[PDB]
Amino acid sequence: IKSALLVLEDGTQFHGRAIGATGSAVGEVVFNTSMTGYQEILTDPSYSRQIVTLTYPHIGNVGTNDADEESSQVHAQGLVIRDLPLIASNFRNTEDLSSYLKRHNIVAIADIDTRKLTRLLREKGAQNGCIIAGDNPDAALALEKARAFPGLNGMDLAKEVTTAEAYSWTQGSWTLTGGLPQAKKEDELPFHVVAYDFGAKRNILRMLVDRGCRLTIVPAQTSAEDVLKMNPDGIFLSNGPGDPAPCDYAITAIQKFLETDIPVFGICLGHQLLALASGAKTVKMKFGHHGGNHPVKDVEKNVVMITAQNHGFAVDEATLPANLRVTHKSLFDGTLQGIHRTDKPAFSFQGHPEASPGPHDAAPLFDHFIELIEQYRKT
Amino acid sequence: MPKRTDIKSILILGAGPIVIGQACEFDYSGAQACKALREEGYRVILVNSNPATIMTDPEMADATYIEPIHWEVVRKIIEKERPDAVLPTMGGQTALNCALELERQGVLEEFGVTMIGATADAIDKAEDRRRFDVAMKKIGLETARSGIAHTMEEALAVAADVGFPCIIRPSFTMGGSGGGIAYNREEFEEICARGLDLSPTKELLIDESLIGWKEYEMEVVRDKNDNCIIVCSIENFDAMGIHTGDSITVAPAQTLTDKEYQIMRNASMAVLREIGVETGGSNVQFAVNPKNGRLIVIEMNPRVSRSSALASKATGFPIAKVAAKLAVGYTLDELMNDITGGRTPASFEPSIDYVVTKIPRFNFEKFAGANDRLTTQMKSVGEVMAIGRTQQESLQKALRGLEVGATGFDPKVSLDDPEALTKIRRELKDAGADRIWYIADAFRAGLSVDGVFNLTNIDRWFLVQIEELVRLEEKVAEVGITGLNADFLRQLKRKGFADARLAKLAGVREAEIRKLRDQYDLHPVYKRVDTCAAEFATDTAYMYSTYEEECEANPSTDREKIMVLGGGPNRIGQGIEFDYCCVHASLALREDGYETIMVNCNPETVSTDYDTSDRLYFEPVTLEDVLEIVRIEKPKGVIVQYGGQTPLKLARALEAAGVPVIGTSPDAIDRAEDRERFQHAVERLKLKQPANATVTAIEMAVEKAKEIGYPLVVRAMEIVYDEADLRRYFQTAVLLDHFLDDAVEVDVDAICDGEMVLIGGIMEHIEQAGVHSGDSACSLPAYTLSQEIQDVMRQQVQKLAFELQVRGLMNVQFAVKNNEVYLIEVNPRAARTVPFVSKATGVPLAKVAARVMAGKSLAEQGVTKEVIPPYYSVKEVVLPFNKFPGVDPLLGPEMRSTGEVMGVGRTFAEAFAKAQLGSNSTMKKHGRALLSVREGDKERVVDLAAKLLKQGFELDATHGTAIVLGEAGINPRLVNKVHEGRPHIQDRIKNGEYTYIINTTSGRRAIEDSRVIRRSALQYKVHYDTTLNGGFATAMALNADATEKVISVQEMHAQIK
Ligand SMILES: Nc1ncnc2c1ncn2[C@@H]1O[C@H](COP(=O)(O)OP(=O)(O)O)[C@@H](O)[C@H]1O
Ligand SMILES: Nc1ncnc2c1ncn2[C@@H]1O[C@H](COP(=O)(O)OP(=O)(O)O)[C@@H](O)[C@H]1O
Ligand SMILES: NC(=O)CC[C@H](N)C(=O)O
Ligand SMILES: NC(=O)CC[C@H](N)C(=O)O
Ligand SMILES: CC[N+](CC)(CC)CC
Ligand SMILES: NCCC[C@H](N)C(=O)O
Ligand SMILES: [Cl-]
Ligand SMILES: [Cl-]
Ligand SMILES: [Cl-]
Ligand SMILES: [Cl-]
Ligand SMILES: [Cl-]
Ligand SMILES: [Cl-]
Ligand SMILES: [Cl-]
Ligand SMILES: [K+]
Ligand SMILES: [K+]
Ligand SMILES: [K+]
Ligand SMILES: [K+]
Ligand SMILES: [K+]
Ligand SMILES: [K+]
Ligand SMILES: [K+]
Ligand SMILES: [Mn+2]
Ligand SMILES: [Mn+2]
Ligand SMILES: [Mn+2]
Ligand SMILES: [Mn+2]
Repeated sequence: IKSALLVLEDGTQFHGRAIGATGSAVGEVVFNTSMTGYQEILTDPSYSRQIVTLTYPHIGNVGTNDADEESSQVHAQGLVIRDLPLIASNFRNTEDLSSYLKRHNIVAIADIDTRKLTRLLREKGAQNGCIIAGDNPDAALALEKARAFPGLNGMDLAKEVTTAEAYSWTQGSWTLTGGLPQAKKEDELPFHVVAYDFGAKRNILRMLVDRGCRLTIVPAQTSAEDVLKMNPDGIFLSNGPGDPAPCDYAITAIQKFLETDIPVFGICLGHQLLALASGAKTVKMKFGHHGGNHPVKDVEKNVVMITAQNHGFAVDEATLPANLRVTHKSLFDGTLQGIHRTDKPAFSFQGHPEASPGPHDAAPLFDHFIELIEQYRKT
Repeated sequence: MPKRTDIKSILILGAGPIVIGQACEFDYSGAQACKALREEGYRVILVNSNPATIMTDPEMADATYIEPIHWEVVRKIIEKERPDAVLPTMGGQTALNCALELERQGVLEEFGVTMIGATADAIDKAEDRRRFDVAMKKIGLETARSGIAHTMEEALAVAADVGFPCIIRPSFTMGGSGGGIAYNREEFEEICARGLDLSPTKELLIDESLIGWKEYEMEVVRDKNDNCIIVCSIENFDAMGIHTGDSITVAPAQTLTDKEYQIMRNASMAVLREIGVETGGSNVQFAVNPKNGRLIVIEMNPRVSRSSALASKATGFPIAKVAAKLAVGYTLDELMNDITGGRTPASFEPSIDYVVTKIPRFNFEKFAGANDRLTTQMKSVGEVMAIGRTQQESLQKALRGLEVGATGFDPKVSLDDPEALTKIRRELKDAGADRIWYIADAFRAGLSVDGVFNLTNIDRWFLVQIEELVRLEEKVAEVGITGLNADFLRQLKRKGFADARLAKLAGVREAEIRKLRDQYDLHPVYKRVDTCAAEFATDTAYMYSTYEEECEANPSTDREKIMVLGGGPNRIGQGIEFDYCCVHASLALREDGYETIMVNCNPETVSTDYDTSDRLYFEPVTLEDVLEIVRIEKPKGVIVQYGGQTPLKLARALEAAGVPVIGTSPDAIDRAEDRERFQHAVERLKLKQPANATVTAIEMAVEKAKEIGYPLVVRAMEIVYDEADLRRYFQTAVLLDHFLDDAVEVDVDAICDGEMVLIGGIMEHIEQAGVHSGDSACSLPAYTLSQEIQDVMRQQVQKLAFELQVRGLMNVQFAVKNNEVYLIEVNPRAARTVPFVSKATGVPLAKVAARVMAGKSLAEQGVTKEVIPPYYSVKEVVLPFNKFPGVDPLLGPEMRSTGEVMGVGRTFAEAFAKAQLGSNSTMKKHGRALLSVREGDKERVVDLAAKLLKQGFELDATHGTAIVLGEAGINPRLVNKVHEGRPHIQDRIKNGEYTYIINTTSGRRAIEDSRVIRRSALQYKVHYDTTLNGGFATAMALNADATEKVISVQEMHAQIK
């Protein structure tokens, strides 16, 4: 018997089986509707301090492999699923899910009513919780930890995941045929982009390289100054965990960049930041956007995209300065999804154009960024 | 973007009669397309020869045509109705093909009819195999190595390049029709010949084998604004090589990584774009090499399908509904998602928090000499679907809802059989309809997963789960009921284990296992389908059972509920006809204010559509499943009479367990159903019945037989001619009955409320008694029976209604011999002819009877008089012989038909002509007829030859038949039997000398020797009649013109006094 238990702040208990590391895990609980891509999800830094619940019952069907790691590690605090398959069945698999979780010392539970969990989260909203895996997990104690959890609202997690030192990235996208390409030389990549690491996913980088971009990944707290000193063709603001708001250092820099004519594009957190930096306000979502089937409309072109989401906070459009134009909107709830500055070469998108996992539908987003860059390199 | 102003009216092409590979899925879809366009203010016109459809119900469209699906016939509908547009994607292959004929024939131009949904060019790009493959080249997708062939010589060249085994697939066909896998030149030749001639464009695509690769399907939807969504992904359990329609399949895909999935998804979209589908749905098929993920595109179907219907059921997203709207200009963003109460658009990709499993239903036992191995040509007759929270649960539930008597992984082979492993091995290596079961048995016998993988090519992801269930079963047998502690029981229940399966393993009654669960507070909870994995609330009650924590049933307290039990998967003799009835009970009662609850698991029908009832429990129709629903709903009544055999067989047990079965009681039913009980009733009432007995031993037979007199009906029904003939049976081989030779069979459908009896319809079959009613063409009104004789029947039915205490529907079968009425059988429930009668008579018998069952008298309804329409209505069937070539295409006491058609005319001959053409008959009004009848028909055949000569037919005849003709002044050209010389009948058939054949036979021997005539006629598409009555009917039809006039159902109905 390998017991595990999950308790939410409200006392709701979920008894099941331990599939990961023995221990306890605490964080804000979320549900992701994605049918595939659990690994990518696990390793996405945006999940820092979050207990990820997956709605699709069978998780680990294809085991795991390195190409499917969206970062150096698993950032989810915990993992909650209904069923851990008896085996992984896929030619790309290098390690079954249990072993991999244990390997990354992640506390995980299976065998629980994940749909009950999902509906609770949807109706009452996000809730903090704790998982205890081990001999006789103490529910009172799980309740305690779940209650002690400080909450993600007002929490700057970007500074927590960011890179100590700045590095270069010159590797592109994986291919069935070739797999993950070798890192390119610098004289190959035409442009130079500076990407602020706020818990950046490998994919966005790769996708940037793909479009001729040589990258310089700088710590989250990098100053505009030392940035403007690199003669950046463009400036990128990565996705990342927690509240964007408490990120003063980012807002300041960004505001500085925006005094410039250098092009700026941000995704997810980056997007939020850019909005905050422009005088826009951010809000915490009841339950957030976590799935890979999110319809997003490009209001300009009147077209729809299926997109990958992963955000607990959003930009209040009713607080949008008049310099920020609404480019995209969620077809599910009406929430703001993309913005462009009427005065500067700055645009951002809430969803994940890089996907991984998910529909490739918002990839063309990168393109406008590149356009701007080429144009910047014009003048 | 919004609806189209240039289009006021729309013609929707129906699918026609139910056939293997093209079934009930088209009524579900067609019904949805009608519903959707009618909600939008569009004029709806549609054509469907199949009367047993909800889509042909009068109130569902403006102008409904139950006429043969022939271009010339449609043309008459166009002419008359003048449709602005035509939607050809809702009716299977039949609609695609008709649409293109009408194009080709210039009818679309003639009448300025616009083709919506899919264009003729898109359709062809997809259906023409050459074109599709070229299309792939264009978009950079890969296809297996293949070659086109328009001739047999072309075909062998291709076989030589790709090698054996090779796969053959004709252009313009689906469901694997005309195709197959060839392992040798012999099979190559037989299949290529069949495909060549069955293909509407006479072309075959021949491919290298990808047998064993994984098989996937995706359902795609696209709008005019180019928005594109994947509605559902499907992973086949059975690998490449077994048609998807004959395979077990699951949703969503399970073994693809996200990276692979996106490649697949993207490919899917590129396919649609390239083929040219911009306003509607399409299914894309692929093959994936498990070893390296190599993706190969297989085909694409530019219309709704059996997968789109399964996809809709699986996800809760109504594809057909949405596609209809999309054909009239709507876009996905503008349409609202039904099951999330419209708070979300249709522009999204569903997400499911459960596992959906489909298992095909077969009927091999009906076609004994047929090859029973699964291949690329579909052979299944229906399908079951189940929803579970895990694959295991999903799979066992589906097995128990299959209506094959399984309770899950029931063993097929005993552990102590020394050759057991050999049989198992054969069954795994070359799959039959029972493979699933053999898989568990291999594990019971010690075969490893790898061992099984190697033989079946079934992904180990699935195999391991089956192996696990086996080990669990092993444990239950070991510990018994004693070891079934609350914790273990819960575990087993959560794996799908049926109480019956557990009782069997543990050696106790199922009821004891059921009681045990109550003890431990172990009842399932119900979860809801919502298309979004609980992301959004739903106001819909579409549920499935599961062993989890929270329940979403939330049964109302407020109202009066009526539950309707469906029949599960379709099978021969258990068709869409019962489902129509079920639907009708629910629509009527709901309209009446009752809250209705449908219990069914067939994904192809309207009964399982969420709009059909207040509450839908998509579950196995079993005692266990139903009991759990009643437990929580506490309905006022439960209808057991409309779903066919399935529910019928549960009535006694339901009642026993305390269910409020309304309508005709389970004992009353059994009274009828019971041979003993019955034979008594018949006497009591002083009614005529064939002479019968119940023999145990042979020699008791001969005697009893000598006494009842031959011919005899031996209840696998055979007709034994003589004593010598009986042993013959006896050996090869109990109810014994005197066969009523040269008798007119009749079907009477009626309603009894305890107060009165309403005669629904009196139907005279064309084929005589001895040819199953289910396979007989029939007439309404009767075309030869005397008012007098019929009045007798009428009275005889009324007598039986009261006697058995019928409450609702009933059907009585008679035989009229020598102006004398005899009783064949009483079916105190809804019969398969109901929808036919309803359509012919405009009276909705299933609705009336439902009300009656619920408590509204006939009186009360204003339904008291029997309706004799002014016109003639004829029903004809479609037989699946072409799908099992090795079978003798001959009629008999056992039912084998899959579907039916309706013909309406001013004369019986007109109606019969319409039935005939609607049934896909190849009969012509010229040429040469072949007459080869038996003794008893020789005399009567004279008049038939006269008729034909009179219609301009030349005549050929076999020796004996020519003799008698000659003796009556008719000199046919003689033909040799095969043993007689050359050329013989077969050479002539093969050589196209005949346009029509009449071949009647008697005797096991005789039949066996004449087999070549019938197999030949079938193979060569020559219209043939195996009964003189059929002959006479066909002869009359010759004086009719099935294309002359058309009439709508509404028009039919108004014409009624
Ligand atoms: N190259 C192949 N090797 C093995 N099986 C194949 C191959 N191509 C197709 N099949 C099988 O043939 C079945 C029928 O082919 P398909 O193109 O779907 O025709 P249809 O339109 O009649 O349904 C598929 O469901 C699949 O299992
Ligand atoms: N005594 C009989 N004489 C002649 N034909 C019979 C007789 N009994 C049955 N048949 C034929 O067999 C068919 C099936 O008989 P029935 O008793 O109704 O079986 P089922 O249960 O399949 O309906 C009838 O529709 C009829 O054509
Ligand atoms: N199960 C129900 O009764 C549905 C309740 C509610 N609308 C929901 O979506 O949760
Ligand atoms: N009535 C029949 O069908 C005659 C038998 C058949 N022609 C034979 O070759 O034996
Ligand atoms: C599959 C249905 N048919 C081809 C479209 C053959 C029965 C109708 C003629
Ligand atoms: N109603 C049965 C189909 C008729 C077929 N032509 C036969 O006479 O055998
Ligand atoms: Cl739980
Ligand atoms: Cl036609
Ligand atoms: Cl076809
Ligand atoms: Cl390969
Ligand atoms: Cl066969
Ligand atoms: Cl135990
Ligand atoms: Cl019936
Ligand atoms: K549990
Ligand atoms: K038109
Ligand atoms: K096709
Ligand atoms: K090819
Ligand atoms: K298959
Ligand atoms: K298919
Ligand atoms: K008959
Ligand atoms: Mn097809
Ligand atoms: Mn197919
Ligand atoms: Mn019968
Ligand atoms: Mn019967």
